[PDB]
Amino acid sequence: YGIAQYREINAGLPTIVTFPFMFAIMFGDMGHGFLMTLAALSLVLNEKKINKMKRGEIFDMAFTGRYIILLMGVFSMYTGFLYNDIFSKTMTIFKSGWKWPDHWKKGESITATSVGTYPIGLDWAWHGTENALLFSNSYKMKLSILMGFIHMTYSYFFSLANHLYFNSMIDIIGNFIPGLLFMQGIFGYLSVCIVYKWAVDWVKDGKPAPGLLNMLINMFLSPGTIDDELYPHQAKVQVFLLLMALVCIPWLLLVKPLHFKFTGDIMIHQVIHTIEFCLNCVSHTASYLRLWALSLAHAQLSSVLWTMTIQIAFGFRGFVGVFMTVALFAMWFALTCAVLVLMEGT
Amino acid sequence: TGKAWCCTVLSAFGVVILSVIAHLFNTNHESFVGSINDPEDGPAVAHTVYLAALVYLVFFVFCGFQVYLA
Amino acid sequence: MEGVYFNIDNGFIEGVVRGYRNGLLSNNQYINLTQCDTLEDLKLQLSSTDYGNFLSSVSSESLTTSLIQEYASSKLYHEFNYIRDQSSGSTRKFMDYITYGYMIDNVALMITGTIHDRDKGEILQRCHPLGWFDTLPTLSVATDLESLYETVLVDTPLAPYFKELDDMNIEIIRNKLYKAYLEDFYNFVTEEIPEPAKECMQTLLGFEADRRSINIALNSLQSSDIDPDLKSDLLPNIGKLYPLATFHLAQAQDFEGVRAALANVYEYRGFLETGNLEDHFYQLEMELCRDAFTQQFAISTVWAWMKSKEQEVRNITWIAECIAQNQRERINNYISVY
Amino acid sequence: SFSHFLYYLVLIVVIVYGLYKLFTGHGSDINFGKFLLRTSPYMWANLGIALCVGLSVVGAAWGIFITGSSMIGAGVRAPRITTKNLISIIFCEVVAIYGLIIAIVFSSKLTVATAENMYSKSNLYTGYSLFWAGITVGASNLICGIAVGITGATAAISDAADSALFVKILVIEIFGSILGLLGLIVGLLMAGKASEFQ
Amino acid sequence: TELCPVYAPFFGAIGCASAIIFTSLGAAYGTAKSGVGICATCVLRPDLLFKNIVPVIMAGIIAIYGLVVSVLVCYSLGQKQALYTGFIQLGAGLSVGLSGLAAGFAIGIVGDAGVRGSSQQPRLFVGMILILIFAEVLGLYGLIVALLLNSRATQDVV
Amino acid sequence: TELCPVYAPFFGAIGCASAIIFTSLGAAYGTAKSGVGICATCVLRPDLLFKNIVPVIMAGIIAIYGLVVSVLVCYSLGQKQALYTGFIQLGAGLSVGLSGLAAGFAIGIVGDAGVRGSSQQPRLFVGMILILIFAEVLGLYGLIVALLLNSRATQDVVC
Amino acid sequence: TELCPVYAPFFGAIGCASAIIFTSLGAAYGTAKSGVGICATCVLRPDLLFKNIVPVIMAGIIAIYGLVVSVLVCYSLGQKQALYTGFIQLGAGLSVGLSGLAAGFAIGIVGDAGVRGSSQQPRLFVGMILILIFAEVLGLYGLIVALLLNSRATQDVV
Amino acid sequence: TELCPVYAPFFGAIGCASAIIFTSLGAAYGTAKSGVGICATCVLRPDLLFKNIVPVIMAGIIAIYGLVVSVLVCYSLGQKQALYTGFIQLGAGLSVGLSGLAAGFAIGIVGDAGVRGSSQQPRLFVGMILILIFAEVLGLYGLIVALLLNSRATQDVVC
Amino acid sequence: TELCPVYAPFFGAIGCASAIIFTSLGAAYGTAKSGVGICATCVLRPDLLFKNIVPVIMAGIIAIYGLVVSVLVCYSLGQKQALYTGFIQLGAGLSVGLSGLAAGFAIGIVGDAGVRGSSQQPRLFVGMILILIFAEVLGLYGLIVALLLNSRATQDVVC
Amino acid sequence: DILSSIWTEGLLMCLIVSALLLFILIVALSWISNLDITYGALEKSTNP
Amino acid sequence: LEQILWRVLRGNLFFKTVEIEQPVYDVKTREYKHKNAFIVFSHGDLIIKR
Amino acid sequence: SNIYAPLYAPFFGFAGCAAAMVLSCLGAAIGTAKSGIGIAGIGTFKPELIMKSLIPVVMSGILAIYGLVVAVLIAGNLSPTEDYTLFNGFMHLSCGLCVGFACLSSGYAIGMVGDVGVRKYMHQPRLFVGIVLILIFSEVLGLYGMIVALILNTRGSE
Repeated sequence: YGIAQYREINAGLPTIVTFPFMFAIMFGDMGHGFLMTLAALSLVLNEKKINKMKRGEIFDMAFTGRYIILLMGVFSMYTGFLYNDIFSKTMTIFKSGWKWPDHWKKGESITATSVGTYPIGLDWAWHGTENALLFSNSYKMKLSILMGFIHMTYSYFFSLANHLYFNSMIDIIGNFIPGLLFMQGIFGYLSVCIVYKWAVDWVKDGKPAPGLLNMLINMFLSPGTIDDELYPHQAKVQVFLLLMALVCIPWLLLVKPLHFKFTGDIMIHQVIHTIEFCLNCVSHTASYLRLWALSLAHAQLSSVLWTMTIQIAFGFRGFVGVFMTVALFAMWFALTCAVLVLMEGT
Repeated sequence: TGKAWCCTVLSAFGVVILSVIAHLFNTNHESFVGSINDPEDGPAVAHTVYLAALVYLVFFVFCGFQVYLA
Repeated sequence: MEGVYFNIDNGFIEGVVRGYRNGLLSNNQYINLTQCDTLEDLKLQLSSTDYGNFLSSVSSESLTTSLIQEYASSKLYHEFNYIRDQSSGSTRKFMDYITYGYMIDNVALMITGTIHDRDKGEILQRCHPLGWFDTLPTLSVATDLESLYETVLVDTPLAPYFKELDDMNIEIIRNKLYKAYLEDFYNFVTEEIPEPAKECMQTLLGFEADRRSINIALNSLQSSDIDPDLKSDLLPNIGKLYPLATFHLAQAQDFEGVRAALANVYEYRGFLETGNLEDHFYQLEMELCRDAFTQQFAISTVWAWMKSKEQEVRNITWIAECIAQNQRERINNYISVY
Repeated sequence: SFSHFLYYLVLIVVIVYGLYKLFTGHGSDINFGKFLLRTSPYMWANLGIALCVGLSVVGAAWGIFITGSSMIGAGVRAPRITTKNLISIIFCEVVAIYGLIIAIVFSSKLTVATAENMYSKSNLYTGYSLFWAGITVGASNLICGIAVGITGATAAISDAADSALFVKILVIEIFGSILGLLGLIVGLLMAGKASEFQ
Repeated sequence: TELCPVYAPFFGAIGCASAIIFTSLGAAYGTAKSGVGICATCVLRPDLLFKNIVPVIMAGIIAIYGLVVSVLVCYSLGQKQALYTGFIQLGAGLSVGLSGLAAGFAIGIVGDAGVRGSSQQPRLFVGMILILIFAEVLGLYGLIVALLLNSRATQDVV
Repeated sequence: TELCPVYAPFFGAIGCASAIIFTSLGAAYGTAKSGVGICATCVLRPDLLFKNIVPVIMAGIIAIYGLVVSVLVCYSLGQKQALYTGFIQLGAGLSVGLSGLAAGFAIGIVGDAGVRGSSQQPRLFVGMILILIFAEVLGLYGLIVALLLNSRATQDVVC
Repeated sequence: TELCPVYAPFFGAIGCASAIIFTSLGAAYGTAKSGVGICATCVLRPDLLFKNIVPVIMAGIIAIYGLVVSVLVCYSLGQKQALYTGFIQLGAGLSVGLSGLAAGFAIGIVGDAGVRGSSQQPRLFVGMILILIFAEVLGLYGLIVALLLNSRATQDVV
Repeated sequence: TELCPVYAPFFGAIGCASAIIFTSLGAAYGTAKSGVGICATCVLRPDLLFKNIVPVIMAGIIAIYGLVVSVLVCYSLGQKQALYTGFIQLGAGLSVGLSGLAAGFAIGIVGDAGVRGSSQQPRLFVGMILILIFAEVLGLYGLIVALLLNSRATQDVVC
Repeated sequence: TELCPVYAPFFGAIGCASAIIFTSLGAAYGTAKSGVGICATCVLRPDLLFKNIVPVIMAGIIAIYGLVVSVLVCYSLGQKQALYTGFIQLGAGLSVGLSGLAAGFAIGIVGDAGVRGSSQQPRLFVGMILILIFAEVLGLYGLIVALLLNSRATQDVVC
Repeated sequence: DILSSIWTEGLLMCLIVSALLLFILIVALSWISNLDITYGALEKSTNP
Repeated sequence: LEQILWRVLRGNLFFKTVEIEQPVYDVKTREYKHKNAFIVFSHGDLIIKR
Repeated sequence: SNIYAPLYAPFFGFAGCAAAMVLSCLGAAIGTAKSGIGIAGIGTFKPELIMKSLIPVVMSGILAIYGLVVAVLIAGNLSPTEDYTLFNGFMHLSCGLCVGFACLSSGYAIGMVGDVGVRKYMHQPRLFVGIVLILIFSEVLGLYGMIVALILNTRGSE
């Protein structure tokens, strides 16, 4: 993208973790994560053999990013474990937090009862249910928003540390602080609201679980009015946050140029910067929904590749069954490597 | 040629994955025989998948010998 | 509107061609070229333009005006080929039609070299890169129009235009090919080219047809084998001279008749009453091409740029001739509009 | 052509049907008012929202590819133009921002009406208002995006030709962007008194 | 019933179909146009092949957005759903589908132009990436509106 | 009945037809474009024939998607099926069919272009393969959507 | 009034209009194309001007056919005419009008060709005359159908 | 009423409008094309300017036919007029208007050709006028039909 | 009322709209074509600019005809007007609008050709003006028909 | 007080939505069918 | 070559071509071009030289 | 309730708002974009110093101002609690159609005249007055549309 400015914080050091882990969020399958980890391990264990060897272009790219591929694979195994997904199947590591009814008839619709929480990962009771995607889409959408918010906050604090290193306190006062307050008081508030709504048992308390999208939209369109109350004194906190965020726009747009003029091109530069930052603070939070989007597409592609091909083989017996299983595994592995590892991976 | 190595990789993955699948079918795992649409046979599917894994093992041994020889 | 759908397929092409147009030599650059007194100085000044180091492969002593013209034209040809490689659909057809005139030139060149018993390799090396076709070298086999048409020209894109050989016969065949090609290219513009480029290309092709018609009318006077029925077969039917002045010129036998026919059109009067006829046509072509560059979402920009670079190579070659041959009084006799 | 043949055939069928209904004494059977009354206000409101955002994005993307293709073509010889010709891309984006904002504001009105109040004065008003304000914002944004993209294409070309010529075409781009802003304002005013469905 | 007529699921089903279909058409236009540009570019500059694949991937994300909305409105579908719900799902599908159609068309045109330009001018690759990012957030906006509508789909429906 | 009118199977039959019809249209376009490219390039490069055949195969897989959805919808058609089932079958048929038409357009265009380019650039073949996988998953997304719809076709559906 | 409805004169009036309208369109096409041919050939051969006017006269006769049928249908129109009479009047108008439209098309095309060719070959004039008679007889067939139909319009009608 | 429905004046008003509208369209086509021819020819020969004006006059006469029929239909137009009267007024308007449209097409085409040819052949002027008379009588026939219809519009008409 | 339905003003409103719409289209076409000609001709002979302004003025007068008829129909429009009044207003608006549209197209074409010719032939200016007056009287006849209709709009009209 | 026993409001809404969707589909297919490959950048030039 | 020989001979073409298995280097283009051995049959001296 | 104020009249009032603003924006955009093509054509040939070339663009924008004014005036009269008559709805639809189509025509004329003549009155200042006068004649079409829309709005409200 670009060469770092002299002595500013290097983006590669955070990238080491954040890039493979964001990939892993969008590539959350333990099976394909393990496949790509195996490819990367073959690259890194034979590293000295592959060094001083004529590679070409694709092999050269794979070798140069061998550790990138290694961390992408390891984190993809971890995030597939958290999604509880391996080649579209699920692990049954721990006792489920869901208890199915004691008795039911063949083909009856049954709804489970929450008897606990799955220790790590999505509970395997959701595999094969008719509302699995209903729960996992909410989970992964909020997960995308939260991880994107954390990533953006970390990067903006890198901007803080740059300002401290270059001793540009004017940037801290007039560029960092208003932007931090804006971004927190809107989207960090949204993120903490997501976490808090997760923490509150609405069914047990008898309170209606508020729609957070509706909450956020009415925070701006209808200040001071709460449809479903997430927490006590919500109206006052929300109006304070809205006034803070609204004030932070003149803050950013004026405090630095007025510091220049009262103590030119800095005005228009700061106005452009503030417009860009205000647009970015919303557009980038929205853009992190691609984590959930690609995770959903990856999981659906894994499911369709499994239900087609290899799963069909399991219903046959005899020599025809054995040959069909062999051929359909070959087909499933080829499409897994070409579509899931190669297309979805890229 | 690379055909032997590619078949060796695919056959090793076949042995591993089909052995795991056959074991899960034999133990009547939730993720594989839990559903009504899933095969009712169970261990009978496990036997077929074991035979397929053995076929992939034969392919793996043959191609692994060939690639070392070549 | 012109800009609504043009950029779907031609936005990149038209931006690149307009960069090419920005590369055309301005009046100041032409003045700097004119100030040169040696061909090495001309190369130095010409390296300060978008021609750049196109002569860097040529040593100082090897530099000739023919080399300068050849390399400038080669740069033109490579730019046109790149623009045509990015073309598809109707734009690809438009640039193929642009190449059809060079195809006609190559056919006439091949037949001229054949009847003159020139070396086949020399004629092939001298063929225009634009307007090349695979069966072009096969045109050396015969000196008969029917034999070459059945042998080669029936499979070429020039086949619709044909509906032993000597110099005059080759001239007649070439001008008939041009008449048919100009009519076909005018029809293609009318039916398949969007409106601003359609009008610009119709104007430019009509001007080219008028230039050819006036040349044929004025040059048939000094000939006796050009029958009045043959002149009709050579005058294109798309220009402003068509059909009134075209009919008048197809019957004229004196210069005054041609001039009276050209007094019909308000666009071309004064062409015969003063100056040089070819200077008027060159100036009008550069004025029309300069006006075609005022249209932003028109594919006629490709044709305008092509003609402007051909004129630019002519101007630079003339300046090179007025540097090599001394003759610095005529050095400013070039057409420049950019 | 075939499409024009369908246009003529549909016009002929409509005229023949209307004349048949009129002559037989059943001209009022073609009841546009009853159709508007009995049609769901939800269809109008949701079509307004979807067409608003979708047409705004269509115009934004339209002008983006116009401006961007011209910028990339003009950048082969003048790569300098890209950085400040991104302002045209931003002007095309702001159009889809308008459409998105209107979609959010209007979807805030998409509450569930009660069964006996589905076709009330206020609910029918809200359906019509959201439909027409969504079309207004979306179509004004589509037009503004196409126009701003055309002007940004000309701006990229002019910038590549001469650096000094960019600012004038940029002013023309601002004049183009005012159109999408006016569509935003009118869409907000049309739905300004539209209550949520009740 | 009045609030749940039998044809109410039609708008939801056709909104799901629209969400996948229009986004797939946009993504296919983007993939085809960018891919022709890539093939044309990489005849003479094969070293830029995998660098030029970016427009194809940003076209694929459009179809992924359509798939997301189709999954959502499909899981909100029901035989006895309200006309409110069906028109909500129709609006979500139409919004995302039309946005993805536009975004994919823009990605195709811009990516074609930009792979060609970056073949001629390497400095144009960054500009082309930037324009494609702008073109991709449009499909994102359509997705966002679809998400708002889908979230509101479950409100008070009886 | 009200929930299961007599015309409810009309939409299901139209969806079952639409699946195969539009996936076969997309597959036909992909096959025709890619095959014109293949026959153009393999006059001079016959050795690249079974290598250039790949876009034709993926165009055919588009029609296989359509056939799968057509079979699954066909075996859920019934005389007394619900109108909701008919709408779901129609939506699934249109989903897979029109997504496969789009994918076949992309596959035909990219296969033609890349088969022609790979005749002059052997390194372009891997790029063609990647772009063609990206085009194929466009129809595979429609297959996913159609399969989800079909899974919900007779789910919680009453007479 | 069941079989003589209030809207019965609509078809009669439409047929009366159609007769003259379409025969005038055919006559206009014939006159325009034949007259363009005449003006093109009479620049160099003004002696043939009154010979070349024949196709224009044939087109005028087509228009006269339409006028005749229009007058007859008009005078058979009534407020309480039968729906059968209106249908017959519409049929007669359409017959003569569209047959004369076809005849005028043929007359225009053939007369243009024949006036251009007769200036180069005098003996082609009689051939053009024969072909123009054949073209005219088409509108004459339409007129005959229209006249027979109009004769049936009020025959044994209640 | 039954013979005089409320919508009966719609057809009469549409006929009155269409008379002038279509004769104006024909007159406009004739005037525009003949005027283009005149402006082309009279650049070199202004002495023929007032000879060449006759096709423009004849298109204007077509428009006058339309205006006459429009006025006559307008003054026979009432709130409680018969449906038969409205049908007859529509027929008169359509006949005169579309006959004048065809006549104006012919006037424009023939007048353009004839003014362009008469600049070269002075004898061609009489031929132009003859063909233009033959084109003008088309609008004349339309006018005659319209006047006959209009004369029958409120004659023997009741209720 | 049977004679004055609640939708009766729809026809009058559409008549007013048509009067503005089509006369504006005609005036815009006339002004655009004539102005293109004017600018193309004044690049050489600037002093003729105010002479060539005439077709633009003719187009403006066509637009003024449309405005006049629209204002008159507006002031004839009512909530409880007759359906006959609405039919009359629709006919008036259609007649003026479409006659002025035809006039504007004739004016644009003739004015373009005439300014092109007058830039070359100073004597062709009077011929241009004459043909332009002939194209103008088309819109004038549409105006006259619209005024006659509007005068009969509420004349002996029962509520 | 119904619209029609055939052209009900439900059928009319379904048909209007189908027509809007089919119009979008037809416009998109007209766009995607206009995609033409830039040959010449792929074909080998036979020019010496 | 076959098309041209068909057209010059006006049909009546007995043309055989056989593939050469190995590509042959050509100095003119510096390319390893595949070649075909061809034979064409005709009687007259003029058509032979053509 | 009241027959003269059915509950679907707001549909036509809002259709008037939409027609006004959308067609006025379309005309303003046609004028602005086509005139801007003219302005760019002035570029790299005769770059000026003082910006009199923005007159067509400014008047195109004034067309959108006309449409804005009419749309705002219509939307002011549309309320879900006020008795909106069907006559008022038709009057507002007429307001919108009038101003919007007049501004569309004005934008077409302004775009044509600006593109062709801004070059020719920047090259020679003598043509400035004449070209500006043609542009004023193009602007008054939208002015007429707005005047009729204002009168229609006043009549419909009263």
